[PDB]
Amino acid sequence: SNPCAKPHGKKLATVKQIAQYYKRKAYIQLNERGSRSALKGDASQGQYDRGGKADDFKTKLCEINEKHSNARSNSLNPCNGKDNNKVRFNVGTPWQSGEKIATATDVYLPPRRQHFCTSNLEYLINGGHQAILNVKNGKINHSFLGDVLLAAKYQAQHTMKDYKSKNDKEGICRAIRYSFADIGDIIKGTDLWDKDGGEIKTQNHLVTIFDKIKAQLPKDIKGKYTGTKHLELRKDWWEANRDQVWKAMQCGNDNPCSGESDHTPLHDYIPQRLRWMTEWAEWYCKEQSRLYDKLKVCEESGECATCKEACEEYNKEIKKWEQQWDAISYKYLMLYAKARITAINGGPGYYNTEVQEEDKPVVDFLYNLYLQNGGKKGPPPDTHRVKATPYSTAAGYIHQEAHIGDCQKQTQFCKNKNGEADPTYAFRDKPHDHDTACKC
Amino acid sequence: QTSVSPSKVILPRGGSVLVTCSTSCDQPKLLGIETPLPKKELLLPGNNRKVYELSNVQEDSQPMCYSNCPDGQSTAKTFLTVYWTPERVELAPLPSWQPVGKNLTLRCQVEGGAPRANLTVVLLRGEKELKREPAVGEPAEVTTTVLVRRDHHGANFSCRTELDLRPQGLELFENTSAPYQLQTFG
Ligand SMILES: O=P(O)(O)O[C@H]1[C@@H](OP(=O)(O)O)[C@@H](OP(=O)(O)O)[C@@H](OP(=O)(O)O)[C@@H](OP(=O)(O)O)[C@H]1OP(=O)(O)O
Ligand SMILES: *[C@@H]1O[C@H](CO)[C@@H](O[C@@H]2O[C@H](CO)[C@@H](O)[C@H](O)[C@H]2NC(C)=O)[C@H](O)[C@H]1NC(C)=O
Ligand SMILES: *[C@@H]1O[C@H](CO)[C@@H](O)[C@H](O)[C@H]1NC(C)=O
Ligand SMILES: *[C@@H]1O[C@H](CO)[C@@H](O)[C@H](O)[C@H]1NC(C)=O
Repeated sequence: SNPCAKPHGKKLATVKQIAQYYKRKAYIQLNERGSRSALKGDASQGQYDRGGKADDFKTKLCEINEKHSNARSNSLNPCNGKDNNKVRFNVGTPWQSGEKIATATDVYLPPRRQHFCTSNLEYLINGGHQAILNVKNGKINHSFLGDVLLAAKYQAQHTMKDYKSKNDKEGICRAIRYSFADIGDIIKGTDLWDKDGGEIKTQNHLVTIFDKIKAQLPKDIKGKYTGTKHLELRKDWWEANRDQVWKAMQCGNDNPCSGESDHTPLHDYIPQRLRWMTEWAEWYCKEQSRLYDKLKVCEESGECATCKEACEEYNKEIKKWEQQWDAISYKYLMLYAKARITAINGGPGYYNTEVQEEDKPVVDFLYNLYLQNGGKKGPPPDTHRVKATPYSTAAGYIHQEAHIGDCQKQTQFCKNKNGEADPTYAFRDKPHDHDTACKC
Repeated sequence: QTSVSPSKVILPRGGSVLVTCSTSCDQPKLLGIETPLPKKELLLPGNNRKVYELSNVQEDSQPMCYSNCPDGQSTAKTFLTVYWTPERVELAPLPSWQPVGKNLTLRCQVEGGAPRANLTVVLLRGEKELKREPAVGEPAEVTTTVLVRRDHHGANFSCRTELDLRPQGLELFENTSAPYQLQTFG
């Protein structure tokens, strides 16, 4: 059972079950707008200024390279200049945050996301070069999918090449699923890392490219899309092309990754903030394990000096992560409260919650997560009066969805079992089995 | 000195709202909220910021965020605007059988419904509007005169209310009365 949830007998609804609810809503929308045939691209029907043969996308998709692109030649390949020092999958890599990273508050950037193979997408429009915009009529969509498939293939292959322990087949797939979803948010325009200049340019190009895609849509289809940034169009483009993008990410893998729904992941239906929060807990547990392993020298005052420095190194480093976890917890707490209040008020149409534009799908996801876990919907009885949960906290969410297997002894993400902290607390000053050991 | 988010709220009655009282000071002596509404304070690390969940909002309230600061005591207000559909939408009892040529008065009484500036009352013969006026007074009375004709035999007359909350991004809340089926003779 959940060690961070108050005693409950409610019928549990997992995040994946909500992601499937959003998967169903995504294809219902695309089919009702009848834009699938017009939005689904065929990269073999595109034009590629870098030299690559278009047909390769049909005949030998896993053989495509930097030549099968419309990116400026200075962008040598999608992974060019990304993670030179190779820190991405290093156990203790710090997660950057603040106003310099995201508009949305209390966002922690995954190093895997920081060093992402999207260089081709960044250099599609750069200093005069705009090959993607100069392609023959009716090929912009097809040529765009080519660069998206190339960025996806290179991102997955970069992961297979530099992942910590190649034998961890599940770990590689976990990162490939996160990368797939992150590609989706970049394409959809919902990516949180919006303060980075290169990422700003990538998004500016995506709008310019979608200005042309929309212009080449049929009269009846074109009218169903409104918005300067083409957010609804980009949402439907992703739904129409995400299956191809996923298959491109299996290229060169001796151990291909499974898709839990229709042979594709559900992750790209979970909002980015929640996904990144899950990844944070998983990569903290790796660091907690590394720091716990340094206390092996403390097998026993005296000659326990090597233990005293190991106990304090554990303390100073764990508290560095706890500060990030607190900001993550207190933001999630606010967002869940907003979602629960929306449900108490009767959901959308009955109540418009005050929240950052970036957190609207997060409040919406947690709203359905609340309702499906036993939460009471509908407006209060006084609205239409006639005359005569385990996911309530970020700690509870983590124990339900995140891989915490790497955390040694200190595993509980909440200070208290349901509501001085517990000895099994993840962010404790020292491990509970090393209490007498650290006090030599 | 004292700030409040949101500054203006539109919510259904009996509903809840999340209010954040904040101050310009770092370490204030006093920080709270004056309201007779049931409140649950959400525990946060901030000592100059306090989050409150206000429940059972039955009527228009002005919860006052207060803060005693070294520079001086300051107050901030949020404007809660409550909404609810009419409690009673009904046409005045009228006998079904009416003779051809009669000057028939249809009276509809509308009990409640707020905000009144967004509530309008409609009198219809089937789906055709006869009289549409904004709901004024308690109870709001809408009247129309129909000259009874042979053609209206079997026709259904109804009273409808429209609480249009779409300008502030909500739904248009519709309500219909019990229909009156006219039966003609002569
Ligand atoms: O075509 P409209 O410009 O809408 O004219 C209407 C129409 O009747 P006519 O088609 O005979 O002109 C109405 O009747 P309906 O089409 O809605 O059935 C109405 O009658 P109501 O009393 O049913 O609202 C009324 O006709 P009347 O004088 O018979 O009441 C009036 O036509 P007038 O210009 O002749 O007044
Ligand atoms: C009730 O009706 C009034 C009038 O239509 C609405 O007021 C408008 O609201 C929009 C958005 O807030 C403003 O941009 C307009 O300037 C307002 N017009 C006037 C004349 O005041 C009001 O929002 C409606 N109430 C609700 C709850 O939707
Ligand atoms: C008004 O409409 C709502 C929603 O359809 C309904 O719940 C309520 O009972 C209705 N009230 C009256 C007075 O008809
Ligand atoms: C009036 O309503 C009744 C049902 O209450 C229906 O049988 C009848 O057809 C309606 N009259 C007209 C003119 O549609």
